[PDB]
This record gives sequence, structure tokens and C-alpha cells, in this order.
Amino acid sequence: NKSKVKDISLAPFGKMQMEISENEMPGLMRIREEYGKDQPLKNAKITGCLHMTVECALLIETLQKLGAQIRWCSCNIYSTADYAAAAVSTLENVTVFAWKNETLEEYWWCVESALTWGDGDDNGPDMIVDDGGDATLLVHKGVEYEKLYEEKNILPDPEKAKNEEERCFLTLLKNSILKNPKKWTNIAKKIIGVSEETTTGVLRLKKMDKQNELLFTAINVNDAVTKQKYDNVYGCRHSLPDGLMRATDFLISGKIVVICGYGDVGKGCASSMKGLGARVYITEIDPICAIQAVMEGFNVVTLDEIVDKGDFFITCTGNVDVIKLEHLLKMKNNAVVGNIGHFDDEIQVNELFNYKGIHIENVKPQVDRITLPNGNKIIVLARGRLLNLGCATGHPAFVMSFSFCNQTFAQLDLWQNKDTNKYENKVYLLPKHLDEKVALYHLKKLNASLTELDDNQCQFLGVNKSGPFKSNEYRY
Amino acid sequence: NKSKVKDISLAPFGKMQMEISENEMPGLMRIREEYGKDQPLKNAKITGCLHMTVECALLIETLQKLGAQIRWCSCNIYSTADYAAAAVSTLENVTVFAWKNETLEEYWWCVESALTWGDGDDNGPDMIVDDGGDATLLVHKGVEYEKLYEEKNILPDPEKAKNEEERCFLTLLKNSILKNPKKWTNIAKKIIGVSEETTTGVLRLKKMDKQNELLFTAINVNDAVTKQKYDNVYGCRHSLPDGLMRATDFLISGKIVVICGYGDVGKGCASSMKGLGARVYITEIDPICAIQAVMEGFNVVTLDEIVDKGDFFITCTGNVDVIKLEHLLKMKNNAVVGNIGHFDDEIQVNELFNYKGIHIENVKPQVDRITLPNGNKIIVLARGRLLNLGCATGHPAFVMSFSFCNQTFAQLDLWQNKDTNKYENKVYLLPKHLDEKVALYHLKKLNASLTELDDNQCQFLGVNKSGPFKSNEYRY
Amino acid sequence: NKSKVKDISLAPFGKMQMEISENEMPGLMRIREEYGKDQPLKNAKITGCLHMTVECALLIETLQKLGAQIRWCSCNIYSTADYAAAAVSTLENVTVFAWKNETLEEYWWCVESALTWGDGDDNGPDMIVDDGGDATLLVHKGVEYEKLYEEKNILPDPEKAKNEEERCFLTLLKNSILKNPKKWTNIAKKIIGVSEETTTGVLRLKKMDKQNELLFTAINVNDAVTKQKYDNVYGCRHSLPDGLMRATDFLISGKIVVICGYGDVGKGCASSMKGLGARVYITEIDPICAIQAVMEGFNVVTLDEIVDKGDFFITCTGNVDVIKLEHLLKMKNNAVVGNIGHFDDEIQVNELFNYKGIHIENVKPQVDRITLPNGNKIIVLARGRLLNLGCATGHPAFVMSFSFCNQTFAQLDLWQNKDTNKYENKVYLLPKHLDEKVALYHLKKLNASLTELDDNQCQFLGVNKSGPFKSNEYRY
Amino acid sequence: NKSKVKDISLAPFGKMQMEISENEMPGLMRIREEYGKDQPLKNAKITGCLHMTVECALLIETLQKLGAQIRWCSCNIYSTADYAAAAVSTLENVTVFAWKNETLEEYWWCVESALTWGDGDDNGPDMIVDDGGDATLLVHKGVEYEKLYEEKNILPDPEKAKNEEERCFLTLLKNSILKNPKKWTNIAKKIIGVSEETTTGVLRLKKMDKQNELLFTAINVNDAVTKQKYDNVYGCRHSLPDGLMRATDFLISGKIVVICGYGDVGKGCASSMKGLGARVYITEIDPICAIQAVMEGFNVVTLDEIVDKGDFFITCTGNVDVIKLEHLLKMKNNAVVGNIGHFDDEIQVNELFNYKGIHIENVKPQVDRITLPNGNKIIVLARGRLLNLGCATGHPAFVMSFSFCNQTFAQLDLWQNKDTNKYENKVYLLPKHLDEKVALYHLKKLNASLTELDDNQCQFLGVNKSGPFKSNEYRY
Ligand SMILES: NC(=O)c1ccc[n+]([C@@H]2O[C@H](COP(=O)([O-])OP(=O)(O)OC[C@H]3O[C@@H](n4cnc5c(N)ncnc54)[C@H](O)[C@@H]3O)[C@@H](O)[C@H]2O)c1
Ligand SMILES: NC(=O)c1ccc[n+]([C@@H]2O[C@H](COP(=O)([O-])OP(=O)(O)OC[C@H]3O[C@@H](n4cnc5c(N)ncnc54)[C@H](O)[C@@H]3O)[C@@H](O)[C@H]2O)c1
Ligand SMILES: NC(=O)c1ccc[n+]([C@@H]2O[C@H](COP(=O)([O-])OP(=O)(O)OC[C@H]3O[C@@H](n4cnc5c(N)ncnc54)[C@H](O)[C@@H]3O)[C@@H](O)[C@H]2O)c1
Repeated sequence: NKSKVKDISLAPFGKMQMEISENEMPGLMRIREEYGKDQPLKNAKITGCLHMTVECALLIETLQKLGAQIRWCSCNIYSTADYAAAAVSTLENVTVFAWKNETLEEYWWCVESALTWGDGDDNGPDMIVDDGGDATLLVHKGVEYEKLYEEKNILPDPEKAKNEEERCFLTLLKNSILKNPKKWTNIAKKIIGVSEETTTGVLRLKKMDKQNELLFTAINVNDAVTKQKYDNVYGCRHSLPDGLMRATDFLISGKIVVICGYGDVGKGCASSMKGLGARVYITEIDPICAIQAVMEGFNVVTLDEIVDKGDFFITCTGNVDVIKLEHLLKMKNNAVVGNIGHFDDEIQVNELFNYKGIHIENVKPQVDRITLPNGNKIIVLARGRLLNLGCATGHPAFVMSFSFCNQTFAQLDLWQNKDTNKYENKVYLLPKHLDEKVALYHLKKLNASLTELDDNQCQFLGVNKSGPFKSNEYRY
Repeated sequence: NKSKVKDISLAPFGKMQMEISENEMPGLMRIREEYGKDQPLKNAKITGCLHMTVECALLIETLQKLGAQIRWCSCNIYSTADYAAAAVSTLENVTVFAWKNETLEEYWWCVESALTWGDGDDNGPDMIVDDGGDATLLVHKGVEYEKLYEEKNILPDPEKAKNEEERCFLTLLKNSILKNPKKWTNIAKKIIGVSEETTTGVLRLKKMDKQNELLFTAINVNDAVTKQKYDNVYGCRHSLPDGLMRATDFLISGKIVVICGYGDVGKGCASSMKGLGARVYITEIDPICAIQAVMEGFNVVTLDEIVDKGDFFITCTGNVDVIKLEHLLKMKNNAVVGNIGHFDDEIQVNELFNYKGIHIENVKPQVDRITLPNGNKIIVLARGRLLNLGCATGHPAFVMSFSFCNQTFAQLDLWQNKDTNKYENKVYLLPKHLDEKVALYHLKKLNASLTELDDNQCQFLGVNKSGPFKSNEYRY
Repeated sequence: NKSKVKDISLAPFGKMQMEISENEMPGLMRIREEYGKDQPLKNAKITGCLHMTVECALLIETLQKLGAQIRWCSCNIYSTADYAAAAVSTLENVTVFAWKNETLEEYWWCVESALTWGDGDDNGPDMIVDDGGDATLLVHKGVEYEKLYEEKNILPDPEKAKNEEERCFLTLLKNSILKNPKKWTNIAKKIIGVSEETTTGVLRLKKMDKQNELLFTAINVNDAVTKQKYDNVYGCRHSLPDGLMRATDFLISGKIVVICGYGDVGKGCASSMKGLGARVYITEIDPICAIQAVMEGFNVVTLDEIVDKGDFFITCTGNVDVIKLEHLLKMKNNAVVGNIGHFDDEIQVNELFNYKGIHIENVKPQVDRITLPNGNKIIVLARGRLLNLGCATGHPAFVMSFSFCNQTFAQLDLWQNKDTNKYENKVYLLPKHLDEKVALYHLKKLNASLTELDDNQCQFLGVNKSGPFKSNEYRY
Repeated sequence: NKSKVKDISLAPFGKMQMEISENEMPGLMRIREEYGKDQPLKNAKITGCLHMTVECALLIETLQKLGAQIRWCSCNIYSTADYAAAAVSTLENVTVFAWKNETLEEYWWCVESALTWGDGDDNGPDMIVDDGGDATLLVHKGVEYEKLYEEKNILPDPEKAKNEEERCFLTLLKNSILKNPKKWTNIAKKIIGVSEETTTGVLRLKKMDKQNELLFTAINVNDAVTKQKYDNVYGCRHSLPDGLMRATDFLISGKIVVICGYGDVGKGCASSMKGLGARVYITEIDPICAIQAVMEGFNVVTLDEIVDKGDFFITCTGNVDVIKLEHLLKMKNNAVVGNIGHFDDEIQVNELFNYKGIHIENVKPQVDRITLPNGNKIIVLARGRLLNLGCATGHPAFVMSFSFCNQTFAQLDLWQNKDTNKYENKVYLLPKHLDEKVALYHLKKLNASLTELDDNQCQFLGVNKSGPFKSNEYRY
């Protein structure tokens, strides 16, 4: 029950950061004021697997101030802010397993430790807060392999590891089963539900739900309007250049920036690059998104067409093998490559790092310089992992306030309906009125005056004076 | 049946414009190349009620080249381009009833004439293309009043006219029933379906469908992605400043522009005003839209807060009484007021024009100068009706190509399934693949290179290499 | 001697436009309020040669309200607004010779008529307001050729006409000398001075002054901060897209726009195209301007590199042969070509129009469609002349207010120092304090609150609390 | 000959940064390739007083590679990058006295140490590179007080210290004179000249030159086009948000940002804030700049009008007392205040820090939180000193390349003309051709293709095919 952090003496620095960011998160603060003295999450055991940053610390503190017990780990080996981990590990009923620059082996250990609440009966959490689906994955795969072992006596061999991170994952599961072949099966049965924060995690849930593999309720927090339209757009508009500037200090204006993918994240990234004066190039597979990109003055092309002159290459597709080895080998000298989508699959950093005749030179934390066979030296950020969270501090508190408000409401609704049959083992979405509520909490801070709908106006539009004001199909 | 247009000698000028805009509508031209020699709409009787512009002429030509017969009218008394009406009235199997500056009495006469195909059995059309729902309204109200007369022997009295335009509407219906009390009831029975082009028309359809008043199938073309995301946004970004410039020639940069409503149209309008250097103020009733407005650098306020210093006031709410008489009376000298939403309800132009001590002075077509009681002189555009179509030429052909492609596909699908039970008396949406198809047709013209999804990438995303690439809930 | 205009019955329409634009020119209106009842220009004879637009009419009215007599003509054969010419010709002591679509022969006739005040002694004006230097040219060339005839008995032969417009010019001078070989020599002697409005006219004056050919004082109004920084930038940002929209109605967003020249005009043009969503490409010869263009996100290339995919080609160089015949022949179908710089030298429209196998088809006034040898049809605006003034109404009133305020001050200072030796036969610039004065007059209209410099702040900066606040070398 | 730096072990980290930034400074690298093996600065003793950053390290290395000996110090107590100082102190013939977070006493010690080359005859440098004029100040004041002491036997008393930093300055001078009352007088006599980098330093030089106090030649590097138009604009566009983000991590979009001053720096700052989506408010004393601000969509107001709702307050005036104590006391909770202009005079941080009832709490390096009397807690950056260099890393290498190229050329020209009478004790500027030269060096890196002027075009414009292309009065 002892937290594991880099250095507990950073707690005060983290505490100061939390106190300040409090004014930047009017949404979360409003939640504490309403459901505060009520303690609606009293006795609830919540395990979280989300970037251990300052904004995340304020989410933890909100959940615990709501009366819940928490075990937490980071969902990325570089996103953890040590001062935030130390500060949060100080709270009562909160245990944390996270630190910056953790190895892949240590990463899975933290996820497992966060999901394990002691031993024996009720060894798992009541609810899960995931960001990418790693905690959810471990549970589902654990249950899957435990059944395979109880039938064919077969264990997950890290031999068939199609990746280094997968090797540690399979190793963790193999050792887990050899210690207690029913651990995950018993835990999964007590889980009320999970709430997914990102597009990638939702994609995983949808595929499991499609094949009826979901063991418990899953709430799609990422598809909430006040999340995908704010977090994914305005957040990346902020943290992309921030991560690029801290990592390289290079000029962006007048430079050729290549953005792969023009969905929510791509739109946000491109907007900030355009405002700085960069020459934006977009790659896309979806014709609808491509036209949106062209209408903003961007040039839509295939990577092969611009890979030779590109100064910055940012992937925001949430797909795999977007920037292949053959592309990296053709880049100009001093080209910068980073991924802001998911894991490290978008860019074949591994293939490049293990290529014959490649020299890897570390410039600073999360920043490496690779010497290509032809002599060109390119820059790779966070070894292909989230550059905004690895080279910077991720989204600003004000943006994360929207996301964490939806997360909190997801946990509240899941816990308050645990004794009902409102939720099955499927993916659900938060109601429309909650989205408007979250938005309403941030209006004052923004000095935005909302107009009151009149009686005639209400009848004409066919809506209530309090909302919702749009239909469920509205795209905003 | 003979066409009724201003001057048929303008046909040549219109013909030249159509030939040129042909290159700007690759979408429509692609349709002619595929379903051309097939004549899928052969023997179909289509009645249209949409702005009679050059872009609309190319839509008519496409429908007739597909084998259909057409009767058409404009949906606005100022939007008709006489040279386009003359040109289209020239085509075989096409009859037109439209001209610029038509009176309200003449307007309804045109709608009725367009919907009436001869006399006796089968006196109505097979399908309807509407833009605002006026044709659809006439038919539904006609059936409603015809039943009221067949039961209580009561006729629609233009006495209870809550408006001048409504007076002519009720007068037209009263006369219609005194001539044939079953005209509309019999016509509504043969209508396969209608396809709505704008947000206002869809709102009308949704309300009727909510109360189960729909007499036939209705396709929501406005809610199609390649329409609400392109037409409503990029179209207005183009035609708002164009309408403002031609009507007043005033400088926009440095001026205080007040935009009411920040939905699709509002976002498009604000983007162009921002690009020109204006100081944009936004009014909103929806908190979610309000935050989007603030995140773009716009100040969100209530009209009462800025009505005194505003230089331009543009309504894009699609609501009623947004700019009341009390607001107009407080505006500065030379302030410009225009509506780009629906009809003339957004702004109380009528209340102002009939106010005691008000002097109305016509400056030029669709532009009037009003002298307020305090002596201030303000400028009102198109008497509160669509300023972009009244003072300019509406959206450009390239944008209308997306909308008209969805319209054509809507007519095609509706006609090809007339003998099936695919569509009931409800509001439907065109399939996802069609939206991507439409987008694909315009990529070449835009020099946009789409990327081909790989085999691994397809399985990972769980989509087909040809699309759709997004889920039905995707907001783009 | 009466005015010569297209149709005097348009006077009322023009009057209405002048009354409204009055609120858009707080600068000129302030001048009338200060030097109004004083009549400082009483008895002064002013000849003007500037675009006869509504904004220009308000300048004429201001000069006459100051007590001067005026004879005016347009400096371009397409820029005249007939309703403005009719309205201004109505004023007392104002004679106008201008109309839209005048032939080159008629053009010079108007210039000569405007410069000729009766007959005999004092046959010329006291001061001149030029825009391009045509009136100034005629006087200088007239004096030059009159001396050549009085010595070698040689006359200007229109045979050596290196251009059609030059032929009419030499023809006019030849006839002028065969009627009175001392007309211009005597007129030039009574001219107090001239004030140049545009960059091109200033270039002409500087070359004459360099070779000591100036016969009278010339004031460089164009190099005035509140002119080149406002008019050339913000004015073009407004009239470029307006001219393009009225002439073609084509979509600009997503289109490839090629701007040649990135000086004051180019910067303004590009800013508007960028705001609309176009993909901007810039051509430059000056490396300093080229970097400015790149830092704004624009791609700097040579015409040859983009002439194949360009949708719009706009020249703003003020140079000759920027877009040669070889370039025009390689343009895509439906490509638009227009000049916004000087005369019709920037684009080789003449070479193209007289090329073998070329078909010219008039679409509408100032808009022609040319069929290239390969079949491609391109659009040419105003036959290579100012597209913003030919296809639209030029800069808005508010922007012209700054230029015309500097013009009025130039005329006032020139007339008030006619009996002094403050000005020689050289090019002078208006003092710094006047530039700030002009700017100050427009602040209230813009709701801009200026800050008052404090006592300590004044000493520190070493400036007066009233200005100037910058040094003469400041670039703003 | 012993450098004084924080930790010499950071040398390798600094070296890696220098090697990378080399590719971002094609201008400086070109200088090394041309005047490299020539060693034009051989035996020259250069003392610099400029922000000891990585970009500065590359400038030092260039000067030494040119054959010069260097002694260097920082011109700000927070701008020094320790890893850069350590790396540069490694070079041969280079001595450095600088470190981050130095006290004011230590600051002047470094300046003095940098200007002192040994002892006895020739105890000073041959040339000086200044940024703010502190080194130049020390020398001029030193000579002034040395004469005052040699006449009235009066010493500079730190009693009359109108500031803490001035106290240390006068103390340094007093001790200097009590040790050798002719030190500075003798040194000033051997100084060939100095080259000023910033607007503030130039203002100081101009005031001395105006009163004939200049002891040696001064080159105004800041007024060079490729410096004020690139560095001051594009550099701040980059380092303003960067400093803001690293110091607070606060969201900028949708926030109210108040920029005081709209000159070169203000224009750059506002452009980046606008691109991020902030609501920009500008304060100005100059009417011309105010109109430029309004034409970009910004609201011009007096501080008193917005000081209550502002979220960020940035001063770019280069003036004194812009944000007084009475303004700071009225700011909202969590408001951020920072100066990017000169020293710490723009904002009365001192008055606030010494105000009764004020609590100062350090959040992190260069970031303090002040509790106001009414309880509001505001954030002050770098205690009123350059926030971009104190909270971040200043301008990016590519921008600094333009500035340092002009510096190098300034040193080269000054040293090559030391035995001539080309330069007097006045302020001079670099020739136009050099500005274009510097620009040309960076075109390739930017993928910008310059167009070659044609023979006819050259004669028409009256310029050489190689430039200059503009007149000295051109404002760009
Ligand atoms: N780092 C952060 O702070 C942050 C914040 C939110 C989301 N994310 C992550 O960002 C990624 C994308 O998120 P999103 O919400 O924008 O989802 P999205 O589905 O809206 O956007 C993905 C886009 O990529 C395009 N695409 C797919 N494969 C492509 C390929 N090979 N080449 C070019 N384009 C391709 C699609 O057409 C689509 O428009 C996910 O991995 C998500 O979880 C990161
Ligand atoms: N003239 C054109 O070319 C054109 C093109 C497309 C749509 N339109 C019309 O524009 C209108 C709006 O269209 P939209 O598609 O943007 O729909 P929308 O529903 O997406 O946008 C309307 C917005 O106005 C807001 N709103 C409603 N009442 C308001 C009030 N009283 N004050 C302030 N804001 C209010 C809503 O919250 C919403 O965000 C409709 O009338 C539609 O038919 C015109
Ligand atoms: N139509 C209008 O409303 C309006 C308003 C103001 C000025 N103008 C005219 O516009 C022209 C330019 O004006 P400006 O004030 O911007 O002057 P400018 O001197 O500031 O700009 C000219 C620019 O063109 C560039 N250039 C020259 N030849 C070139 C070539 N062959 N290719 C590419 N670039 C080239 C120069 O390097 C320079 O940057 C003049 O003709 C002027 O009279 C028209």
C-alpha cells in the first residue's frame, strides 16, 4: 500500500502547482462544491491509468474529496511529472505507482500494482479510469489467457513478442497466471465499469464490444462534445508547439510542417502551426477531412511527395505505420519527427533504431538524434511516443478541466447505478445535458455572456429554455 | 403551361454563365457522366422550390439530362437571377416561374404553379426539391385546411394574418379550396418524397415528423456532412462579405461586427470577418457554441451590451425575434443590419418599417436607409431577407456542387425506391458512402492527393479500403 | 464650358452614395469642420486626374467647400463610376470630363480638357492632384516637345508609337502644338505644384527630379505613412477579393492564388486571400520581401514553377512583363488573370490578344474569356488594367479618407506657401506631425482610446506629449 | 583569464545544442566559410555584453573562428543558459563571466570583468558588442565620474540610488575610482567602437550623441531591416508564448491578453496571441500604430479600461512606468504580468514588492506569486525583466541568425576601418546591400525561389539586377 515515486521531496513544488492550476479548472472545482459534502463516491475503489500530470493530480484530489479510495499509475512512460506524482501520493487514501522515464517492464508492473487492491477476496477495483485502454486490456487479456490455461494448459509466451513492450506484457501475464490462474477472472467480475478518455482507447473498446468481449460497462468519455471538440482540438493547438519548442527550440514560422491525419487532433495541430506562420501540408485517407484541410489553405499530399523537404513531421492518425522506415531514410538533415497520436506505432521508430548502420545519439531527455546511412541527422521525439506529454506538460489545466469533468460524471453515474440495470457490458455515452452543464461551468471564467432564450423562441425551436439546444446528431 | 420569366432574351447571357460554371461543379458533371445515358429519372415529375440562380440552373439541367421533367420556382423574392431563369426555361421539359423582385402575392402564385402539373388525375409532382420548406408547407397546410373545411366548413381567413406574407399564403389557400377542396389532399398522396436543403426547412420537417404530420418521405440533405460542413460554413464565409461589399461598399477591417448565432453559418461568417481584420462579437444561447466562439478570439456578449457601438449586425440563428425593435432604435448612425438566416423573422424589420416617425429611403435594390426617431440613419439589407442571395449571388458554384450532388443523389434514391418499402413517411439521411463519394469527386479539382490505406492499417482501423472511414456519430 | 458625363440623370443615385460614404470618411469631414468657413483655397484653380469614384467625389466636394474651383478627369478608362461623375458635375465651380469605358483617344482629351482653363492668359490650373502622373506627364512632355519644335521645327510623330495609348498621346500633343506651340510652356509657369497619389507616379517624379526636369513643386503623398501603410495594404485587402468576386463569383478558399510582388499591395492582397482559406504562392525579386512572405506561411516560387496549377494570378509589382505570353499559354482551364498594379504592362494582355489562333469572347463588362491554342479557356480581367477599380469600386471610403486627407493637406500647404520660397522644383514629403494628425482624426470612429504620455515618460523617450512619437526613419 | 560559470560539466550538453543550432543559422555559417581562413579579426580584442544563450555561443564561436579574442558577460541576470556559458568558456581565447540567477552586485562585477583585459597599458577592449548599452554605459559613466573626481574630488554616492540596481552600479564605480581614477578614461581612448543590438540601447546612444557625449563610434545594428523586421517581430512571435507556456502552463486561447505598445515587438507578440485564439487588447500612445492595431481586429484601449478583466499583461513599450502600482492592485486573481521590453522599468514590480501588506511567494525560478491587499494572487514573471529570456530560451536560432549576421558585419566593418577616418564618434547604420545580402543567405534554407529581374525591368525600375531594390526610405 506504499506509493512508488521518484522523489517524495518534490511534493511541496507539486502542491504549489496544484493550488495555482485550481483557478484554471473552474469545472472540477464546481464539482467539489456540489457533490462535495455529499461524498457520493464513499467506499468506492477507483484505479486510474492516466498521465500523472498536475491536471491529473487535481482530478485525483477531486475523486478522493468525493470520498473514494484511489490507486493510480501513468499510461505513458514519459508523461509523468515527478512533482505531481509526489504531491498526489501524499493525499489520504491515494496510492501512486508512476515516475518519468520508466522502463517498459516497470510500466506494466505499475499498471498491475494499480489494479491489485491487496489480496484474496475482492482483489480488484470497483471502477476504472483509463486513457488508452491499457488497464482495460490487461484485465481482458488476463481473463482470456486464464481460460486458455484452464483448458489447454497453455501459457502466453513472450517469444511470440511482436514488440518489446508486448514482450513485457506477455511476461507479466505469464507470471501472473503461474502465481494465481484466476486472479483476473475474479477481479473482472467485480468491476462496475470503466470510462475511456482517448480515441485510441475507444477504438479498442468498440472492437471488443463488437465481438462481445466486454466484461463490464464502458463509458465513452472521448466522444463527449465538450471533450473531443475542446480537448482534442484546443488542447493540441496548445501542447503541440509547446512540446516542439521545449524539445528543439527550432523556429516554426516559414518551416514546412507535415501533419498526417486531419481529424480532431490534426485540426488543432494545424491551426496552431498556421497561426505561427508555418507552411502546412496535410496527408489524409478520408476525402471529407481532406477537403476541410484544403479549405483552410493547406496543401493535401501523400507523404512520398513531401518527405524530402519536410522540416517537421507530426502524426495524428491514431493508426499504424503511417511513417515507415523508407520514409525516415529519405528525410532532410535536421528534420524533426514526432508522434502525437497513439503509443509508438504511428512511426516506425523501432525499425529505424534497429536498422543497420544507424547511429543513435541522445541530445536530452526524450530527444534523440539519429544519423541516417547517407549521413543526414534527424531528430526523433520521445522515441515515437506522445511528444506533447513527453517533451512538455500536455494540455493546459483549463482544457483538461472539460475532460476531467466528463470523467468525474462518468464515474459518478457508473457508481450511482451499480445496483441498477441501466448499464450492460456495452459502450455508452454521457447524456447531452451533461455536456452543456460542463460548458456552462466555464463560461464565467471566460467572461462569456450567454443569451436567455425567450418564450416565443423556445416554442419555435422546440427546445427547453435550459437545453439541450441541439439534437444528438448535431456536429458542432 | 408556359414559363413565366422577366425577359427571355437574357437566355444567351445565362447560357454563357452556365457553360463557365460547369468547370466549377465537377461533382454534378460526374453525375451526368455516370447516370447520364442511363436516364434513371425518366418519366419522373420533379417540382423544385429553390433559389433560381446559375448554380441552380446547372442542377435543373442535370436532373433533366437524367430524364426528368421539371417545374421550378424560386424560394425567395430577391434571389432569382433573371438571366438564369431565362436560360433554364429554354431546356426541354422544363417550366419556370421566377423573377427578381417578385411581390409576395406573386411568390405564392409561383410556388402553386410549380406544384400544379396540369389538371384532373395526377395533378401534382412525383418528388420535391425544397429549400426552406415553402413548397412542402403549402402542401401540408393545404391538406390540413381542406380537411378542416370538409368537417367544419371553415376556410382559412387572411384576417388572422400575423404577417403580410402569411396573408397572401392564406389567401392563396382560401382561393385554392373554393376552387377544389381536395386538390392538395389528392396531390399529397402521389408524392414519393421531398429533399430539404436548409437548416430551417429541416427544423420544419422535424417538428411535423415529431407530431406525425408528415404526408410523405423527407430526406435531410442539409444534415449530410458534405453539405452542412461545406455549404453552411465555406459558402457563407464567401457570400457574407460579398453581399456586404456589393450592398454598402463599406470597410470591414477595424469595424465592430456582431454575429448572432455561432452554429455552422455563424462559424463561416465569423471566419471571413476575422480574416479581414474586423472585431468580431458573438451572441449565443448555447454554452457549447459560445466556448467555441471564445476559443477563436471572439468576444461573446448579449446584444444589449454591444448594440450601441456595432457597425454591422448579422443574424445567423434561424430563430425569431433575435434583433427586436428596441435594439434597432439604439443603433449608431450608418450601422448596417442584415439577416443571413431564415426568411425575415430574425430581425423585426416590419415592426421598424411601421414604427411611428420612421422614414424609409431606398438607396439601391435590396438596400434601404432608415431614419430613426433620434435622427440616426441605419442601413437595412434585403428588408431582412437573405442578404447574400439578395445583395450578391449567393454561394459560389464550387460550394453549391457539393449540395446539389447530395440533392441529386436524394432524388435518385427516392425515385429508384418508389416501388419498394425502404422509405416511410419520416425524415431520413443519405448513406455515409455517398457523402464520401461526393467529396471524392471534388478532390482532383482541388489538387488534393488522397492516401491509400494499407492492408495492416485497414484491419487495425476495422474499415474497408474504400470507406466509410468514420462512424455515423463522427462530428468531423 | 460644361461637364461631359455618361448620363446626368444618375446624379441622385450618386448623391445618396456620397451622403452615406460621408460617415465613412471622418477625416475629410473633420477638415471641412476646421478649414471650412475659412475658405483657405478661395480663388484657387485645381485640376484633378484621379479615379472618378464616389470617394473621389467626396474629395472634390471637400476642395470646393474650401473655396476652390475644380476641373476633373479620371486617370483610368474603367475606374469611373458614372453615378459619381454625374453627382459631382452638379456642384458649383466643378467641371468633370469622365465616364466608364472611354477610349484611349477620349481619355487624353479629358486630361487636356481638365488642364485647360479657358483660353489666352492663365490658361492652366494653380495646382494639380494626380494619380499616376498622366496630367503631370502631359504638361512636362508638352513643354518638352514645344521647345523641340521651336528649335528643330520637329513634331511628335505618332508613327513611333510603341503602344496604342502612346499613339493617342503623341497625336494629342502634335495637334496641340500645331494649334498653339506655347500652350504648355505658358501653363507650366503658373503651376504652384502637384501632389502625387500612387507609387508609380512618384517613381516618374523622382526620375524627372533626378534629371532636373521638374517644372514645379511635387508633393509625394504616396510615401506618407498614413497612405502607403493604410491605403496600399488595407485597401487592397478589401478591393482585391471584391473585384474577384464580382467579376467571376468563383470560390477563393482552397484555390491556388499566385501573387506576384510582396510589397505594400502584395502584403494586403495576400492577407485577404489567406483569411479566406486560399493557398497563397508568392513571386519576388527582393530577398527581404521574400522572407517576409515565407514567415507568413506563404510559399515563395518562380512563376514557371506554379503557372500550371494556378487558379488565380494577380500582379502587384508595378513593373513590366511580369506575366509574359509564354506563361499565359501554359495556364489551366478557367484560370483567372488580373492586374492590380499599374496600367496594363504587368501582364502581356496585348501580346495574347494579338496571338495567332486566339479567340476572345466577352463574358461581361471588363471580363473576357480567351481560348488558348490548346483549347484551354482562361479569364482575363479589365484587359490587364486595375481589376479592383475596373471590376469593383476600388478601396472603401474609410481607407480613401486617409489618402484624401493627405491630399487635401498637400493642396492646402502648397497654396498657402505659393508666395513663399518654402518649395522648389523638387519632390517633398508631408511633415511627420501631419501624418499623426490624420491618424488622430480617425480614432474616434474606430472606438480606439489613445493613451496619454506621462511627464516622466516624455523625458525618457525624449518626445513631446503631442508627438511626433517616432523618428523619420521609423518603418512602422 | 579564468572564466566564471555555474558548472563547467554542462559543457558537453551545450556543445550538442550548438552543433544542432548550427543548421538553423545558415547566415553565421556562411560568414565562417567566407571570412574564415582569412582571419580578418586576428588580434582583435572583443568584449561582449549580450544574453549568454546557445545562439550567442554560436556568435562567439564565429568571432573567435575569425581570429578574435573574446571576454563575455550576459546583459541580463536571468537570460544566461548555464550549459551555453560552460560550452563557450571552453573555446580558446574566450573568457566568460555569466550564470543564471546572478545578483545585481554580481551582474556589474561581470560587466566590469568582461571590459577589463588584464592591467596597466591597454586594459580595455578594441570593440564592444552590447545589448541594452550596459557595457557602453559603464564606460561613459566611468569616464564622467573620473573627471568629476579629478576636479571636485567628488565620488558617486550609492546613497542617491534611485534603484537597487543603480546602487550596485554606483558602488562599482565608486570602488573603481578609489582603486584607479583613470581606468575608464584610458580604456575609452582605445575603443574603436561599439555595435548596439536593441532599441533601448540605441535610444541611449542617440541621446548621448545628441549631447555629444559619445566617446567612440557606435553602430546601430537594431535599425537594420533584417533585424528590426525579423528579430523584433518573428522572434517575439515565437518566444512570447514560449516563455508564457513554460512559466505558467496556462491556456492562452479564449483568454484576455493585454499588450502595451504596438511597435515591432508588440506586432509580433500580438500576431502569435491572435493565432492561438486569444482576445487581444492593445494600448498605444502613437495614433498611427493604434490604427494598425485596429485594422488587425484588435481592440485599442487604455489600461484603466481593461486592467480589471485582463488575464495576461505584457509590456513591449521600451518606456517607463507603463503598468503602475495602482494598476497592479486592481488585477484579477491569477492574472499574469510580464515585461518583454527593457530592464524592469516598464512595470513597477519594485513598488509592488515593497508595498505594505504584500506577500511574495516563489513558485519556481523566475516565477513569483504576489498576494494583493484584497486577497487576489497575481503572477509576476522574471520580476519584471525579459520574460522570454528569463522563463524560456529567447528567440530561436534561425531568427537570431539575422541579428548576429548584422552584428558580425558591424564588428568586421568597424575593425577594418580602424585605421581610417570613415567613422567618427557618432551613430551609424549598415549599408542597404548588406541587409539584402543577409536575407539572401537564408533563402535556400527556406526553400524560397527568388525571381531574376530582367533587362527591361531593371531599366524601368532604375535598379541593378543585384540590388538594392528599394530606396533608403522604404518601410517594408
Ligand atoms: N497527445 C494528446 O494530447 C492527444 C489528445 C487527444 C487524442 N490523442 C490521440 O490522437 C490520435 C488521433 O485522434 P483523433 O481524435 O484526432 O481521431 P480522428 O479519428 O478524429 O482522427 C484520425 C484521422 O487520421 C486519418 N488517418 C488515418 N490513417 C491515416 C494515414 N495512414 N495517413 C493519413 N491520415 C490517416 C483519418 O482519416 C482521420 O481523419 C489518437 O491516437 C488519439 O487517442 C492525443
Ligand atoms: N443564406 C445562406 O446562404 C444560408 C446557408 C445555410 C443555412 N442558412 C440558414 O442559416 C440559419 C442557421 O443555420 P445553421 O445551419 O447555422 O444552424 P445551427 O442550428 O447549426 O446554428 C444556429 C445557431 O444559432 C443559435 N441560436 C438560436 N437562437 C439564438 C438567439 N435567439 N440568439 C443567439 N443565438 C441563437 C443556436 O444555438 C445555434 O448555435 C438557418 O436559418 C438556415 O436555414 C443560410
Ligand atoms: N489598384 C489599387 O488600388 C492600388 C493601390 C496602391 C498601389 N497600387 C499600385 O500597385 C503597384 C505596386 O505598389 P506598391 O506600393 O506595393 O509598391 P512596392 O514598391 O512596395 O511593391 C512592389 C514589389 O514588387 C516586387 N517586384 C518588382 N518586380 C517584380 C517581378 N518581375 N516579379 C516579382 N516581384 C516583383 C518588388 O521587389 C516589390 O516588393 C504600383 O503599380 C502602385 O501604383 C494600386
